Amino acid sequence: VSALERSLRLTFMDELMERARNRDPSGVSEVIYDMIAAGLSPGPRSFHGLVVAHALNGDEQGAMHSLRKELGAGQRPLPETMIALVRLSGSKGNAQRGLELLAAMEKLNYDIRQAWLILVEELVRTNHLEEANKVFLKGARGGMRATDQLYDLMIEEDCKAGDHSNALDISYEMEAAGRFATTFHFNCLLSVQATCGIP
Amino acid sequence: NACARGGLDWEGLLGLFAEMRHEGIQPDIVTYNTLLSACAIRGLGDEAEMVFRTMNDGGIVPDLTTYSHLVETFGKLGRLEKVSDLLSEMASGGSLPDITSYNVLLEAYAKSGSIKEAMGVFHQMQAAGCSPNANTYSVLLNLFGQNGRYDDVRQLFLEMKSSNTDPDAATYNILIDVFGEGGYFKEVVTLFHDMVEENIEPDMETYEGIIFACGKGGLHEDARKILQYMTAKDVVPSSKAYTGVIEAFGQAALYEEALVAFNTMHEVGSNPSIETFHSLLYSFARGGLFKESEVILSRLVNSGIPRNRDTFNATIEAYKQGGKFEEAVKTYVDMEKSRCDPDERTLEAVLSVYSCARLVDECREQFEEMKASDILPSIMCYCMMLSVYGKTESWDDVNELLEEMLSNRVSNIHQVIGQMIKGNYDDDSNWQIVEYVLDKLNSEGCGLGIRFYNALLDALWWLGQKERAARVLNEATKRGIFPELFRKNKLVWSVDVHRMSEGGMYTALSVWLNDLSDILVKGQDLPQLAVVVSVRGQLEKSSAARESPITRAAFSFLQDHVSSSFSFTGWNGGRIMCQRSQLKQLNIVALTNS
Repeated sequence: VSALERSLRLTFMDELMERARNRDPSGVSEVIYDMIAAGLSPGPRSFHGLVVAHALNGDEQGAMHSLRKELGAGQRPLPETMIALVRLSGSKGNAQRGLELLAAMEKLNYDIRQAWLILVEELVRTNHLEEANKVFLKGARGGMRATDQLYDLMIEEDCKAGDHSNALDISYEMEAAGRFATTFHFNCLLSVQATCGIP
Repeated sequence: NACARGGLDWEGLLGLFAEMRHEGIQPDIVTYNTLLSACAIRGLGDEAEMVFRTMNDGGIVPDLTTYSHLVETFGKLGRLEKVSDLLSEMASGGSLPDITSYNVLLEAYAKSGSIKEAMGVFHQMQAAGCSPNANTYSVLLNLFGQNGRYDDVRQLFLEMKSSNTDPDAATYNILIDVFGEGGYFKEVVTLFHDMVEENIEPDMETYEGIIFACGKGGLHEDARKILQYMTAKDVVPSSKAYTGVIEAFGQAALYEEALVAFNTMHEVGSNPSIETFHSLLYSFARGGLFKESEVILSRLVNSGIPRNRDTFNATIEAYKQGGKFEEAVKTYVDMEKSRCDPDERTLEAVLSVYSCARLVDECREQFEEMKASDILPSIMCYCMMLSVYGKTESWDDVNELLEEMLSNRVSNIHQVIGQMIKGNYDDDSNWQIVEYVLDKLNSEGCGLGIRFYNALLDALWWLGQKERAARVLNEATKRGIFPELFRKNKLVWSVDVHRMSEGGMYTALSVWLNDLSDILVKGQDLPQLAVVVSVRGQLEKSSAARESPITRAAFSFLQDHVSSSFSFTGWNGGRIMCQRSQLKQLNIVALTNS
């Protein structure tokens, strides 16, 4: 890399990252074609700015299309780039797409534990508790150990919704991982058991 | 039906029916359906008239088969106008005919090509007081569309829209097809935009029709919105629908987005067809990406697809634009070994090879054989002859060929274009005729337009009409030709000449250089870079791109026009750049007609 190439990349990436943060996917596309005109090859961090710009404007189809451009260009997406797509999929309740992207991260040899945690909290936050349980159990049964805060979140939200079957499944997996249930978790299950008519 | 199939005479069936009526059992339309059927078989016009007249006196409502048999028996004798009289007679008899009868009568008239008769039938429908249905309108639009009356279909489409009759989807497919075949691609998208507001759900036929219009006309933005609309409605686009999107991107030299759509086809299971492997080959051929063309060729052999003639044409065109002259003629040499049948474009494909590498005697042998079979070679081959004669300064042959185009009593396009080359049509009022031809040619899409303008600018530049070539290029850009030619933002000032001929490239650089000095005179800021994109593909990441004929031609052209201000790039073989600091130390090119 020469000094001239480094100087141009800095000013090209200054403009690109200032439009991704501006929530302007169209402008981030113009700079990439400016890079192509100058002969610079867009790397993983240039397509990250394109994914993020679409993702920030709640655009799942454009962000997925941007990822296809990155893979089609032969570039390797950054672990943060996949996390932006996974978190976006959860915000729209698209658990199938979120699980497809997690499979890609494993294929790319990344560490999917952090991205799996993010996917579950997004589904819970956006009132997709049924989808969140399906994703959480697949990760928990697959061997991943969730965070203590997410364990307390899943048990409590299921018991507030009258879903004892999911809350008992998770608490069994929580102890198998190595986190023993406390009075708080038992009080969540009891809140539903006390209304079943069988003391 | 035993006797009718058995071959009994016509009077036997009529006489057999007379026995039905005398038996006291109430007859049925079925026998009169038969009574009109064998008349249609034997072409009896008067006999069918008395048969129909008997039922009108019989007080029974006719069905669709009565009218169909009447239409068939009269059109066989070419007396369909009598059917209207048969309808008019029953109009005064208190039995109002159904629209199904009138629609069938229009359909036969549409088959016979009768426009005035269809107009009279439509008026007779209106006076009957019955509201025409959607199938009626679809018949006239297809009938009027087949005869090239596009203004008439526009009026009739507006009429039914204002007749409180919400058009059906199949109406739009007819409208889409007639406007798409006529080159009204912006109208096709406008039709969809109207059609989505009227709360009408499109179908697979609608999506493929619009995308084909976008692909032919090179409207990639509209094509992308169609695909997103289909995905947003959980619709999996067909393999043909994607091929139209792939076509549109190649028209705009957006290879990255074209190969994404190609990649997405296998993702959705819409595997590419043979036509898809042609959209890529023609897209790559224009840019001279023979590395990507060989990938398709190496993929076609193992995919079970034999090499047709269209594949061979793209291979020659790709090698020619890529500067591989030796490999271009070898493909034409190897083409004849494998039999096949070279078409007119193949002769034009190999002619451009010899014209590009200044082969005057070889071009002569290629040209007169074009007319040796009475083919009347198109304007593109004529413009290539002016290049090879103008490159060698053979002013005798240039004037000889121009006089051939000046008369050209058969083809109007040659006469106007040949006249405008000499400068006869360079007046304000006399440039409208030239523009009239350009608009007529701006209907086969961007694919034919790029070939026409590349040859025309090559001829003008080598003939010394360099100021005329500047205005011809300015006419192409406003029509959408060469959409990638120029970029002017704060970062990059670029000119992309990888899809142009040598004469077109020189014209593009000349205009671009003159416009570059304009912003230097004033305080219009400055781009971080001024670049010339001569190679646009996988060849960039290699030393061969800097040895491409286009890259050498642009650099040689730039060397003796702005001194040593544009230098190569150390990171890309197909770029010729100028830093912002060097832009400060910079008409630059003289544009005159010989």
